[PDB]
Amino acid sequence: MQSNAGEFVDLYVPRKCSASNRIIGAKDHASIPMNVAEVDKVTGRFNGQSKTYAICGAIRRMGESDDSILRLAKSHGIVSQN
Amino acid sequence: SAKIVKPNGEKPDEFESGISQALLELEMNSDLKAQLRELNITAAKEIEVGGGRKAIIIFVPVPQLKSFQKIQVRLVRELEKKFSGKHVVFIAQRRILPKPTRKSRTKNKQKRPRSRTLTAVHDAILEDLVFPSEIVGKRIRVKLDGSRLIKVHLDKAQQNNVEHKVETFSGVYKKLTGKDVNFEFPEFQL
Amino acid sequence: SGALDVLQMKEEDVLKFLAAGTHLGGTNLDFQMEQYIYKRKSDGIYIINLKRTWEKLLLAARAIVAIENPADVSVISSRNTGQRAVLKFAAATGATPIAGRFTPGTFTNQIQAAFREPRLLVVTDPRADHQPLTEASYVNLPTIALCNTDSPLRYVDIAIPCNNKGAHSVGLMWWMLAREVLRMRGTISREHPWEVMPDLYFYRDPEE
Amino acid sequence: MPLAKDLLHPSPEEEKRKHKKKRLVQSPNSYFMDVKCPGCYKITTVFSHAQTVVLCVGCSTVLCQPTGGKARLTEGCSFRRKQH
Amino acid sequence: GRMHAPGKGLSQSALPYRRSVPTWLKLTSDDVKEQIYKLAKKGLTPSQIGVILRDSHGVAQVRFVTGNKILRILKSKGLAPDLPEDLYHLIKKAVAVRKHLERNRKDKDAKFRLILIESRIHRLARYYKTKRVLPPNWKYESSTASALVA
Amino acid sequence: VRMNVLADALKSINNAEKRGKRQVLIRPCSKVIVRFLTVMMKHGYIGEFEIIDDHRAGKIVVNLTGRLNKCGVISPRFDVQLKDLEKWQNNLLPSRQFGFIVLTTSAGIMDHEEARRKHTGGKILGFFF
RNA sequence: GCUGCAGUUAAAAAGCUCGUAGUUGGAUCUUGUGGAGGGUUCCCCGCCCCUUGCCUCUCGGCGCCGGCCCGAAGCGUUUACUUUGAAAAAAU
Repeated sequence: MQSNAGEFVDLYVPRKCSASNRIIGAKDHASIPMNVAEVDKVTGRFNGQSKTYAICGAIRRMGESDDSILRLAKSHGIVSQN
Repeated sequence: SAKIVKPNGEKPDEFESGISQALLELEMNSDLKAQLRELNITAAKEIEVGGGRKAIIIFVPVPQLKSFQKIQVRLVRELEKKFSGKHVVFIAQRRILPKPTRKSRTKNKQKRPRSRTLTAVHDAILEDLVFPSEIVGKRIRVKLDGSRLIKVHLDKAQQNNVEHKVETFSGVYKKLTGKDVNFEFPEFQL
Repeated sequence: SGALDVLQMKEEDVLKFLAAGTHLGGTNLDFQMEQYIYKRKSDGIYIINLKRTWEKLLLAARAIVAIENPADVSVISSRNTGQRAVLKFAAATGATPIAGRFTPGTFTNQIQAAFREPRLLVVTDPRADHQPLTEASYVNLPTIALCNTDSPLRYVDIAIPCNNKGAHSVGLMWWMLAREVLRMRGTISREHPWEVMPDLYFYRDPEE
Repeated sequence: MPLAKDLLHPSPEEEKRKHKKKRLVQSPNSYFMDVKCPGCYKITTVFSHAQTVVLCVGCSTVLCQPTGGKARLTEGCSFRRKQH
Repeated sequence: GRMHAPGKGLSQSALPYRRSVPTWLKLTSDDVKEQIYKLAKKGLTPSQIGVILRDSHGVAQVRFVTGNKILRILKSKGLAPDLPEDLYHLIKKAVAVRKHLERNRKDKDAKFRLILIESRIHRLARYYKTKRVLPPNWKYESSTASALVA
Repeated sequence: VRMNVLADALKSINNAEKRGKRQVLIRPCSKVIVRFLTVMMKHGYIGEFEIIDDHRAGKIVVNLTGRLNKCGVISPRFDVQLKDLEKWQNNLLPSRQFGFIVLTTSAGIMDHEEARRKHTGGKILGFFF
């Protein structure tokens, strides 16, 4: 957040979950980052740079996260036509 | 005639006169005259597309529009070859009115019918361009720039009648209204 | 799948899926399990798609790879069928098994001597191991498990469908899970027969 | 609901098995039929939910029996729709 | 929902989007008119008329093969009735109730239901009579009910 | 009945956004709802929206994001005279800095920030933030 | 408690329905382009049919070379609403 100078304030800028577009607080212990491993996709062997996600507790606790994690990987890979 | 068959539209004009002459000639010819019955136009116009091609427009008096819809395909086929290298479509001309609720002055002349309104005419124009599909659905989408794109779901029969006219029909509507339209064939037919 | 046919399901594995009856799935359904099913028979039994099983296997396994420590991907199962299977899993691949009764408070205490902080979980059957799932949402653990048609989804991030009512469906699936993580991380890769088989991930089955 | 489902484009009959005024466009669930029965040799056209006795000009004088729904035919034959 | 019962319900007719002919059909506008005029002679009222066309003849409805409704066609002739059938059917019912009520004075249920159907006449009358479809002096009474239904 | 159409509309998109959705169905489509959502789209609280057409009155479908917190209606429709304005916007907005009271004027439907630059009062409809 | 209350159990929805006054009431009847003021389309003249809707004219000015053109005169079916003026004793 900006000021007169454009100087940035706020002690931490919180992170905003992928499929809910809302922000998770300092205490919120049902919110998970989930690391998918990429592969080279020529031999199907692990190669470094991961795809990382974040999900909030609200969609987790109702049981909607399973669709969100699927759709996120469906707009990328690995998922073709499921 | 061949020059005074375009009233309220200005009788002299080269291209429009050259249409009328050979048009009425076909109707007078004995080759087809058992479904052609000496109708006349009221104007005509030629308008392009971004496909790099021209297409001709035929206006009618509009009570006579109904009779054109009878033959409409045989006639258009013959004139597709006779005037070749351009696409051919019929359309109708209305005397659209400003509102008395105010876009031009009223004098308590008459009510203003709601078939003589603006919006009903722009709906009726679309009905003629793709008349052989007999429009199944209409949908619209609105853009973030405040533009609008008008989807039209057509019948899944009579496809190839309109499939080589599919883009060139869209360019017609642009010139008459000022709007952008797209034509689609749907997932499923009921 | 992703890569064109060097990750996609082979003709071989299809026989194993059908011989272990994984395709079959129970009578009762959930509204989160509707898409995974294709259809019903003429009888009460609903046939899980095997293509849809296969895609979920991969990113599940790829997440088990994505951690840089294989000693803190804590697997859990408490059903008798899922005891022998998990024991070989976490013996072969570096992982931590928690076999039998969970003994609650082991993801939230500072006094218990079985206290652990893992990152992932891999659970068999939500409705036998509901306890670790509830405690996972107090300390931010990603979660994976094996769902059936009638098993509800809640405090799980990804499912791996299976028949799993106590069958060869169980041990086969845990074997396949351990096979994939080695194709990406390990040197077992070649994708032509591995020495270890699914004939010892199957149930103890009281002998003569 | 999975709480993310599409509503723009529905399935052909897995989201058009719904009530007819709860669909995106309202459709009838009725149809016509071009009938030619073999006791009144004429090409008759009849609505599916007859609501009334349809008469015959031949030897017969009845073609339908109205019920609470679709009217059953006495001995009739030849079902068309056609198209709608 | 319902205006003198507590109920709620759907059974409404639903028309297609289309509205061509559609193609398959006959009896030009003019043919449909003479087909109608015969029916009104026989005492078939506008609701019945459209049914007897729709069930056994090639029409979908008589509003897409004509530019007018069924009633306006009859009205242009001058052969329309002097009160709508809707009003008539209300009054037609309530006379038999009053007969049964005179024959049996212990049917309080019938007496109750009469209050509803009675009040429903007066409400309907106050639509037409403000719109200059009835004389502004006409009223509903026992006497006027007897004569107007006959 | 359905006395006020716009008032029944906003509660759906309010309820839907809370549960976590991104497509809705709102009926029966008034022109008033269209120009409302147009202004609400420019600022960026919702995405592009599709108007289905029926002869009855139409139906509208919307694509939305979590940026919206709540849009409410204010009924019945009171007048504002550009000195009453400051009193309204204090009660109805979380902050001076952002939030947008909507209204209609003879110069068309718009936010309050625009109306102040045209010197036009008018009738207030709803709000959002 | 209009802004701003409450009525399952704490004080509290007429036993139930009909019904006039009162209050409240669905959808639907116009958009793009050069100049000017502000961006990179969009918000005082005009253009597609409309553009402050018309005429009819005649009396008293402005024109141009008897003849011709355009301001003022009736008004756009009626109101609410909103915006600008006028007119508002002092003291407080």
